[PDB]
Amino acid sequence: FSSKTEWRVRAISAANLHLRTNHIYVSSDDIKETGYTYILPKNVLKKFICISDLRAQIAGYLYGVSPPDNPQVKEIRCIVMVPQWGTHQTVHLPGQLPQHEYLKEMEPLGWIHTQPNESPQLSPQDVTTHAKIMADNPSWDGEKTIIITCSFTPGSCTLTAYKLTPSGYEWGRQNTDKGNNPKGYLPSHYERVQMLLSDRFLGFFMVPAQSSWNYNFMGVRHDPNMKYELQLANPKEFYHEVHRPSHFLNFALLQEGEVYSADREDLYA
Amino acid sequence: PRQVLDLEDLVFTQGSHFMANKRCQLPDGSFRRQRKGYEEVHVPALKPKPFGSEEQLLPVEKLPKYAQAGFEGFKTLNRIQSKLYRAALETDENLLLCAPTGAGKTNVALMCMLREIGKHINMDGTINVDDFKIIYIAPMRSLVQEMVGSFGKRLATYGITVAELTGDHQLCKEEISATQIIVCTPEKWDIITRKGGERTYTQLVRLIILDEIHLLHDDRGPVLEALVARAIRNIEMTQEDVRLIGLSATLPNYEDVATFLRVDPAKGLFYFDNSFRPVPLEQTYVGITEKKAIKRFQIMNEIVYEKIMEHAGKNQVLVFVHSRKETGKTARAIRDMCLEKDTLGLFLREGSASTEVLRTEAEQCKNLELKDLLPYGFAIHHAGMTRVDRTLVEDLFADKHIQVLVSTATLAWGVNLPAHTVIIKGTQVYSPEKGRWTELGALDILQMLGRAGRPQYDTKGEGILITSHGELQYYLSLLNQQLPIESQMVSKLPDMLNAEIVLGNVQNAKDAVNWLGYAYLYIRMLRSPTLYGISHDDLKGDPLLDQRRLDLVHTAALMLDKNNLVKYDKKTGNFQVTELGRIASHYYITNDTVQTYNQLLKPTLSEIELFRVFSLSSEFKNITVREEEKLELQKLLERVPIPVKESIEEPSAKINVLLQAFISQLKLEGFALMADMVYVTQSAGRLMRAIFEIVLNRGWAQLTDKTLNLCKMIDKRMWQSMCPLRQFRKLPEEVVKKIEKKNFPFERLYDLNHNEIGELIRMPKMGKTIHKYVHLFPKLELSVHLQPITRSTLKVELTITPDFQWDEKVHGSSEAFWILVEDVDSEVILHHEYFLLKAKYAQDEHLITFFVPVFEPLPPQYFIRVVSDRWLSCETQLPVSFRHLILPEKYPPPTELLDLQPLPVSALRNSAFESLYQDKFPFFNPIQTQVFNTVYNSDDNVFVGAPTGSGKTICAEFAILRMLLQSSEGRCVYITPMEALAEQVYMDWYEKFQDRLNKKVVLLTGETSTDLKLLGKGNIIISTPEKWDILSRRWKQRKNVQNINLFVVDEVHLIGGENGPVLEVICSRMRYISSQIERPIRIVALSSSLSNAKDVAHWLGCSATSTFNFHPNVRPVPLELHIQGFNISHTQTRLLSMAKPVYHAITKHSPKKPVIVFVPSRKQTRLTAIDILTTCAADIQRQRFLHCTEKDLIPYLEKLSDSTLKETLLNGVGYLHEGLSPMERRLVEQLFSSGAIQVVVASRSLCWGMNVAAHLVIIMDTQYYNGKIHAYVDYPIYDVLQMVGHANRPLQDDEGRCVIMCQGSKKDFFKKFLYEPLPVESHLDHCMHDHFNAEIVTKTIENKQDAVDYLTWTFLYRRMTQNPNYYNLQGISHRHLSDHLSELVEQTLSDLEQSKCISIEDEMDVAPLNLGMIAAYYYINYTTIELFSMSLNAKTKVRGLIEIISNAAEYENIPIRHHEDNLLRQLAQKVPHKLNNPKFNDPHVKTNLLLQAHLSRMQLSAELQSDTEEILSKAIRLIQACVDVLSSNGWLSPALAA
Repeated sequence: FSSKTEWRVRAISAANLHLRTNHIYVSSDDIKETGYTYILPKNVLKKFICISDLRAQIAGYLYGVSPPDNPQVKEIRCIVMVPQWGTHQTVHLPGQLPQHEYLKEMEPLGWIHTQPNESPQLSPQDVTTHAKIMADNPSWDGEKTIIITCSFTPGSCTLTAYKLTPSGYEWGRQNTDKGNNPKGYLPSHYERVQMLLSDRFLGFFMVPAQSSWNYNFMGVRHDPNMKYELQLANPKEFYHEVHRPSHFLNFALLQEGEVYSADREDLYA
Repeated sequence: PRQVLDLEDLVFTQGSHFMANKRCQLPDGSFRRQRKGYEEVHVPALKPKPFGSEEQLLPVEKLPKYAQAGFEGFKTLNRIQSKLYRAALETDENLLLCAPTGAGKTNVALMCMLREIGKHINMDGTINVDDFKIIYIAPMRSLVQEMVGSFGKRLATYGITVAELTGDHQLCKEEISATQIIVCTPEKWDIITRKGGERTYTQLVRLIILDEIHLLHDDRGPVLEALVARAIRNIEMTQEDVRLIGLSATLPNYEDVATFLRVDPAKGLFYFDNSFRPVPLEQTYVGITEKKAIKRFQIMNEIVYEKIMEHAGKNQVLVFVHSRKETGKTARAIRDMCLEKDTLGLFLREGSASTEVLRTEAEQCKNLELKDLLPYGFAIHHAGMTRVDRTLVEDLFADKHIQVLVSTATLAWGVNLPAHTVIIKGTQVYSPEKGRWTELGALDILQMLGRAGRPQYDTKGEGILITSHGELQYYLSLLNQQLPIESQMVSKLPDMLNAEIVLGNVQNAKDAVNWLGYAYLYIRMLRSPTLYGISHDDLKGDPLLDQRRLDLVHTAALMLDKNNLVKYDKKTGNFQVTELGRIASHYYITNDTVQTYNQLLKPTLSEIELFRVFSLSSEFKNITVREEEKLELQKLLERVPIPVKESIEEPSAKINVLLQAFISQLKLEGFALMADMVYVTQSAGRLMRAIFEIVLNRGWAQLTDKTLNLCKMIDKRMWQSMCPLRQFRKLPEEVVKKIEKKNFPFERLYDLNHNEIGELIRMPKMGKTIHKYVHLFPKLELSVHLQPITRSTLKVELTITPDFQWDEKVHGSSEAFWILVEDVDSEVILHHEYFLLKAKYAQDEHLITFFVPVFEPLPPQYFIRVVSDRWLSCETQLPVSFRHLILPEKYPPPTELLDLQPLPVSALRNSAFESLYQDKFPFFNPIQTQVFNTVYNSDDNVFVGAPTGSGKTICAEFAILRMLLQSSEGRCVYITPMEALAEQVYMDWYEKFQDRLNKKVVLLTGETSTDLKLLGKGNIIISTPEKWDILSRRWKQRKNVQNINLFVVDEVHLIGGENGPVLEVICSRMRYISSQIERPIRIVALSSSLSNAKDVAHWLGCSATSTFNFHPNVRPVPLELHIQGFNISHTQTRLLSMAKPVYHAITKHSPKKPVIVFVPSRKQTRLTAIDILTTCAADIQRQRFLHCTEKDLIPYLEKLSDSTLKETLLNGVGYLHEGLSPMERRLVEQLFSSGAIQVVVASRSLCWGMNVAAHLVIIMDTQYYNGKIHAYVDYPIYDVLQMVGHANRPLQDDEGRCVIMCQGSKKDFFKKFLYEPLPVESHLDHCMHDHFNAEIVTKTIENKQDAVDYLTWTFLYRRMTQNPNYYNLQGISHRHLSDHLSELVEQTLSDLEQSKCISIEDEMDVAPLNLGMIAAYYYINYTTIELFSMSLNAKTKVRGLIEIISNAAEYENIPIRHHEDNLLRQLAQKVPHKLNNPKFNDPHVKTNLLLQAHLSRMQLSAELQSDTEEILSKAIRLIQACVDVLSSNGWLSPALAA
C-alpha cells in the first residue's frame, strides 16, 4: 500500500459507509433447498458494514442457535471480532478460536467477511481458510458452518452465503498455495445456502478485552498464534484513533514553545 | 405596530474604534508642525487644578477605624480619594467617579469595599465574612490577576478572601461560596450570571464596582451593558439594593453614564478631568503620512530610535509594541541603531554599580534573547518568557538599572511599574477576531499611557504616540476628553435578549422593552437620535422611545426565532425558552453559529465531519486564509492525523488544520498563524462544550462520546491515544514518552507493584512516583442490581465505589462524572445524568437509582458508562445483561367506567342512611354508581381502585351501612396507613355516623391498654397498621380482634411503601383468621388505580367480578398534568431558579383560583412564600393573591405567632409546616378553604394531613435531603400521588391543574408513573423478622413447614409468582419458589436465633425465647432488643442507659437534614452527659442529644422539637423493654435505673 495519502483517501471514503446500509441485496439463486436456513439480524449487519473498509477485507466469527421447535433454521445471535489484519483478497485471523462464557450456549456457525468487489464464486483463499479452521477446531461441524460474503457493489452491499462440501473440505485442508488460482479448486467444492435478514430480533458483538480488533496499521504486532480474551462491548471503526496510534503518537513535544506566541487574554475563562 | 429593523446597518462597524464627535479640540499650547513624511503634534502637561480653599489630603487617621487597616503604610490620600471618601465610606449611594487612568481609582474601590466591610464588624471578633460579597469588575484578565494580589495584601488584616473568578462552573461556584471579594472580567461575570451559578449568593452580593467603565465604547461594551441592566433591574424588581460604583475615564457623556448607572448628578456624580492626573504628561504625536507601508514601517523604526535618543541620557523609556517576537525584534533593532550611530553608551554610562548588576544578572540569565540585551540598557518584557525572567526585568527596572523596556500591553496592565517616558510604536495589531490589522483600543491605549510618569520619582511624564496620520484624530480625541461613550448594543442585541429570556427575566415583548429601557443604549438613543439611526421625528413621536424599543425587540425576537433560539409568537409577543437557546446563553455562542450546528449536526457524524462542523462556526466568519501562510498550512495538513476533506484554500480548512496543530502540540512560525491558533483554541473550548451539550440533550451516544472526548482533549492539549499520565503536569515528559513507546493498555499498570511498573518502564528511579500517580488516577467501580418493575420499565440500583487515593492538590474539592445508560447498539442514550463526587464523601459507596425503559424487542444488553468530565481515558463500562431477566406479565385492562345513569340517593335503602347524603350531593359520582351494587348489594370481599379524590370513602360507607343492615352490632375496623389521615377520617365519620346514626366510632392510639377497650366498645374502629398490629399479634387471646365483621383497609396501594409490610401482615393475618374462625371477615379495600390489582384481589379473597380497577383518567374531575424539566444538577440552584417559574405558572394556569405549592422541607416554605410575594410585587399586581380584604384578616392574623406568616397572609399568601402549631395550621387552612388567600405554600411532609383542596397544585423539586446518606432522595410515588390528588375540587372546579417542576432526570419517571395506574409490590422480605418473631411467640409458627405455610398467605407470596426477579428469584417454577421461600425463612430464623430471640431444635422446630417474647410484647425491633441484651450488663446506669436507648434501632429514621450538624454540635456541649466520638450524622447520637435536651427542658428549635416528640413517642416503650429485659436477666439496680 502507498500508506502516505492512500489511507487518507480511504478513510474519507469509509466515512460514508453508512449510506450503503440501506441498499442491501441478497443473492437467492443456486440454493439447493435441502440444507439449513440462516437468519442474520440487521442491527449487527449494519454495524459490521459501517465499521468496515472498502479495500482491506475484515472478518468476524458468527455464533448462533436454533429457534425452539425449528432446528432446520439457525438464527445468528452474536458476531465476534478478533485481532486481525487483512489484504484486498484475504484475512489473516489468529489460530485461536473465540472462547467465552456467553458463547458456550451458542453453536459456531462460521464467519462473515467483506469483499472489495462482487465475484460469482467462492474464492480459493476463503475455501482454504475455512477448511483449515474446521480441521484445526473439531467444534466446527462442516454441515452447519458457512461463509457469508459482503461485496461492496456500486452504492450497495450484496450478501451471499456459501457452504463447504466434503470435497472442498479435503481440498482446502490439503492445499498450501495462497495464490489467486491454486491447483485443484473446482466449483463443486462449495454450494449456496439460504440466508435472509430479520427485523424481529437483535444480535450483539464481542470484541477483544485488552486491545482492539483492527491491527492493519499495527501489522507487525500481530501473530497467528496470538492469544486473546474477549469482552462484551461494541466494535470501534476501522479508522478509529486507537487503531492507528502511529499517526497520533509519532509527533514531537513542545520545547521553548509559546515564547513568541500571540498575546490574547481568554476573557471568558 | 411592530416593525423589523436593519440591526447590522444600525451597528457601528468600527466598534471600539467608532468615532462619535466629528471634531477634536486640543488645549491652548498644542502646536503642530510637519517635520518629514510625518506630522508632530504637541500637547502640554496639564497644570493641576489648585487645591480648593477648603479641600486637602486628609490623612488615614480621619476615615473610620474599620477602614484604616485597609490602608497600610499610607499616610495621606490622593486628591480624588480625599475628595470623595465621604461618598465612598459614609453612604450607600451609587457613584460615578471620572478620574484619569493611574489616578488611584483602586483606592476608591477599596474605600467602598471598606464601607461594605465595616457594615459587618463582629464586635468581639474582627469580621463576619459569610454575610456579604463584593464584585469588582475589571476589564483585563491580567489586571484581575494583579488586583487579586494587591487587594489580598491590603485586606489580609480582615481575613477577607479576595479571589479571581476562574475555572469550570462548579469550581467558580465553589470559589464564590468560599470567598468574599470576587474580582472578575465583564465576560466572566456575565457568563456566570447566564449559567446561574451565583444565584445562591446574589442576595449577599451587596456591591459592584465597575472599574474603567469607558469600556462601554468597546466591542466589550455590550457585556457591561447587560451586566448593569441586569443588576439594576434585579435591584428594582427584588428590591434588594446593590450599590454601583462606576470608576470611569475622563471623557464626555459621563452624565449619560451616570444615568445608566442610576447615579445622582448631584451626590454620586463627580468629574476629575485630565488636569488632576497625578503625574501630568506632555503628550506628543507623530502621524506618519506616506501611503506605502514599507516606508511607514521604516519611518516608525527611525522615529522610535529618535525618541529613544531624545531621553537617552535623561529618563527611562517604556516602548510599547504588539507582539512578543516584535518586542525583542524592535529592542535588538534599537540597540543596533544606537550601536551604529555610536549612541550605545549614553544609556549605560559608567555607572559601575548598575552596569555590573546588569551584567551579573545577564550572565545568570537563562533567557538567551534577554541575555543579549541586559548587558546594555535595553530589556524585553512579555508574557511568553519565564516568570523568573520577567520578575527579574521588573525588579531591575524598579532599581532603575535598565533604561529602555520594550513590552506589550500585558506588562502595562498587570504590573504597575510606571516609567518616565512611554513610546507607543505604531498602534497596529493583528486582530484574528476581525481577521486583519486593526488599531489599538481605547482601554489598552489608556492603560499603556497610564504608566507614563512614576508618581514617586517623576515630576512630568512624556508620552509619545507614533501612529498613522488618518488615525491621529481618534487617539487625540481619546486622550483629550473627547471620545464620547456610545453603546454598541445593536451588534449583540439578539444575544442579550436570548440571555435575558433564558434567565427568565423577560418573558414577553413588554418585559423585553422594559429591560431594554434600562440599557445604556436607551439613554444614547434618547439623547442623540441621529447617531443611532433614529430621527428627531421618531423621538418626538415616542418621547419615551417605546415604539423604537418595541421595534428593536421585534427584530431581535425575529432573529432568535429564525435561528430557533426562542419560540416567539407575533400575536401575543410571548417568548418560550428553547434548549438550544439555553445552551447558547450558557456558552455565549452566537445565534448564527447555533443555527449552523442545528442544521449540520447529525447522529451519524464521524470525527472527520466533527472538525469540519466546528470549523464552520460563524465565530471565525472574519478569519480568512491568507496566501502567505499557505505553504505552512500545507505542512500542517500533511502532519495532522485527521484527514481534511476541504481544500487548503478554505478558511474552514485553515481552522481545521490549526486546531489539529494545537492539539498535536506542533510549533508554528508565522505570527499571524499563531495568533489565529490562539484565537481559535480559546473559542474552541466553549464551542466544543456547547456542541457536546447539544448532542447529549438530543441523545446521540456515539457523537456525544466523540465530542466529550474532543473537549477534554482540547483542554488537556493531548490526543487521547497518548499516555494518560501526561495529565499529571508534574511528571517528566521523558518518562511519559517511554511509557507511550512501551504501548500497553493503561489498566495493565494498576495490578502491578511499584517495583514492577518501574522495571516495566525501565525507570526504577521513577517507579515510586509512577506508582503514586497511577494510583492517584481517578477510577470507579460499578455494581448494578436490577429489578423489573413493569413490563415496560426496570429499576437499576447502581453502586459507585472510588478506587483511588484522593488528593486535593491534583483533584481538588470535587470530581465530576457522567453516567450514560445506552441501548445495545450504543447509538441512543436512554438515561444520562451528572454525578458529583465531593471530597467529603470519598472511599464510600454511592447509590444511584433510575428507571430505564425497555422496548418490545427485548435487547440482549444495555450499557452503563461513567466517564470523567475533565480527565482523559477515565472511563468505566458495565454491560447490564437481560439474559436471565423475566419480565412480569402485561397487566390486564381496567374495569371500564360503564356509562350508568346517575345513581340517585333514593337508591340507598335506609332513610336514616340517606339523611347523611341528601344535602351533600343528590347523585353519586359514576365510580360510586358502578361500585354500589357490589359494595352494598354484594357481600364478597371488594376491591375499589379509583384515583385519589374519587370518593372511595363513600363506597366504604356503603359497606358499613350494609354491615349495619346485616346487624347493628357488627364491627368495622378502618385501617389507614397514615395517622394524620386516620385523624381526618375519624373526624369525618364521627360527624357522619356517631352524631347522626348514633353509632360509636373510636380512634385507637399507641396504647394497647385502652385500644382493647375502644375496640370492644365502639363499632367503627379507626386504626393505623402498627397500632392494630400490636393488637392482632395476640389475636388468639383477643376475642375482640376475632369476632369482627367488616375490615375496611384504606389505600392499600400504600402496601409497597415504608411501613407497608405491617399493613400487609395484618391484612394477611385477618384473611387467615377469617379462613379459620367459621365466619368470613368481609374485607373492603380502597386503592389508587392498581395495574396489579388481580393479585391483591386474589390474596384478599375478592372475585374477578368484584375487582374494580379504574384508570387515572376516570376521576370525576379531569386533571391537567404538566411536568417542567430543570436540568440543574445542583439542588439549591435549581430550587432558587424554580421560584419565578412558580409565579409564571400561577399566572398562566390559575390566575384567580386556589393554589397550593408543596415544598421539600420545613425551611423552604417561608422562602418560597416570600419569593412569590416579591415577584408579584415586582409586577404591578401586588396583593393580587388576596381575594379578600385586610379588614377580614385581622381577626385571624391576631391568632398567629409567626410575624413573617402574618406579613405573607396580609399580602395574600399563607404557608404551613410541621413547626407551626395546630392552631395556626387550622387557621390558615380555614382561610384558604374560604378563599380569602389564594396561594398556600405547604411542607412536603404535610401532603397527608391537610383538610383542603385547591384548583392548582404546584410541586417543587421532588427530592429531599437525607443526611444519613448525605443525598437528595426522590419523593415516594405514594406521596407524589397524594399531592396531585389534592388538586380535587369537585363542584367549584371543572378541572384540576397540577404542575410538577422536577429535574429532567426524574421528568420521564414522573411522566411514566403519573398517567398510568400504579403497580405495587411487597417489601416484607427485609422487615420480616419482627412480625415473624411475633407469630412465633403467638405459636402460629411451630415448625419451618408451618413457617412456609404462613408465608403462603402473605401478599409477597402472590407476587413471587408474577414478578419473581423483583425478589432475586430466578424462575416461577415450583422448585424455584419453594427453594427461595426456604432460603428466606431459614436465613431469618438463623438471624433470630443468633440474636437469641428464638431457639431452633432439630433444625426443624422453632420455640420462643425471652428476648422474642419481650420484643413481640412491646413491639420492639429484634435487632434493638439484641443490642439491649448484649450492651446491658449488671452494672449499667442511667448515664449509659440513655446511650443504650439512643442506640435503639427505632430511631434510625429520625430525619437528618442540612444545617442540622452545627447546632447539634452546640447542643453536645451543654447537655449533662458528654458523648464519646460523637458523629452528628448519626441518628443515635442525635437522639441521645435530643433525649437529654428534653430531660433538661432546654429551649429547642421548632424542627428539632418536631423530632424530639417522635423520639419521646417510642421512648416509653423502649424503656419498658429495658425494664423487662433487665427483669429477665435478674439485675435489680439496672432495673431500678431503667
